[PDB]
Amino acid sequence: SEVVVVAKFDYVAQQEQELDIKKNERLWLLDDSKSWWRVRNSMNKTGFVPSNYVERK
Amino acid sequence: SEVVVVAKFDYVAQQEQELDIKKNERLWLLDDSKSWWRVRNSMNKTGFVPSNYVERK
Repeated sequence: SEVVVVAKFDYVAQQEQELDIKKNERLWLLDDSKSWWRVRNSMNKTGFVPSNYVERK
Repeated sequence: SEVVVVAKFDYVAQQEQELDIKKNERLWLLDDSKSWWRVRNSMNKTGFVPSNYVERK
């Protein structure tokens, strides 16, 4: 992308869709305009949707 | 999960790790303290990391 971020802390991925990162590692942020929530639907699929497209019931 | 969220708008998934949602669809929010960013590392591996574990370089 056009946005580089730096890991503040290590992160151990907990799922296949997550990424292991080390403190001080530089990464591409794929679209700064997009924060995601991990959600599960009524057909038992888990994935990501933009946080601003959903709201807490 | 037990935290219910409701789609404010339709969202057509752009990637297989995202979900298609329709306005008014109800989902469960998993990791409800967690917002995610999609990042790509120096080995061109892509995945989600918690948005609070990275900052703008």
